[PDB]
Amino acid sequence: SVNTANANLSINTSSTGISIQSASTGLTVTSNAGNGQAFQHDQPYLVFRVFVKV
Amino acid sequence: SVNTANANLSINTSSTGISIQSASTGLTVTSNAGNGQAFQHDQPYLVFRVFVKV
Repeated sequence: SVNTANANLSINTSSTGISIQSASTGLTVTSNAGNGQAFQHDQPYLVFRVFVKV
Repeated sequence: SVNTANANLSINTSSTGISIQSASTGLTVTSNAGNGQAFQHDQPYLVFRVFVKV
């Protein structure tokens, strides 16, 4: 009878060569930035008085 | 006695089944864009002469 035995085997390392495709963040628009509140402006003025003739 | 020998062995290729987890681009705000200064504006404008009665 041929007695049982096992071949002495060992594997060596290798690099999978994995690769990554190109993707996108998917961002389509930034958030808003602005209130648009009422803004005060006055032209160069001088104050007078007005009298109606009677 | 049986003379030594080596088994006929071959390793088949296999994909590693790698998956890429989710991530964010990491940025939160853009850069300052506007430039603040004053510009000139005047309403519809006509000149007169002012005489004070003395």
